[PDB]
Amino acid sequence: EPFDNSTYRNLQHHEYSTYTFLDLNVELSKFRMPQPSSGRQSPRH
Amino acid sequence: SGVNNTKKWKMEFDTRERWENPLMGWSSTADPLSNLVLTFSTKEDAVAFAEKNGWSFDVEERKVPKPKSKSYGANFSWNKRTRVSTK
Repeated sequence: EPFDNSTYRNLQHHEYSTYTFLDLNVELSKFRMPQPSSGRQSPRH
Repeated sequence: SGVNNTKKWKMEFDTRERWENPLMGWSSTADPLSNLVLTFSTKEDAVAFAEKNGWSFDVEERKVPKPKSKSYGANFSWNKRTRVSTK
């Protein structure tokens, strides 16, 4: 209950693996939407 | 990329024999009217000069660049092939 005005809780960022970015980006991939289509699959096609 | 050299009508004559002299292999020639080029504002003046002088003349029309539609927005696109890949 007592709000501690002199503490830090952004500590989970300490124990982050070198892949942590993509480690949860891959999980976040599920909660997405179809990307809009530009027609040709490449700008060179 | 400079342009102000194709804004005049120049007349020049057929090239003739160019042999090498025995001494240093120079470029001795015989026709005096070889390094002779005449300028004219419009081709009508040039052709009038040619006929009145009496030289058999040949005519080539003034080729000019076609104006092409150019836009920087073509360097990028959503679907067009014209999108660039590097700047």
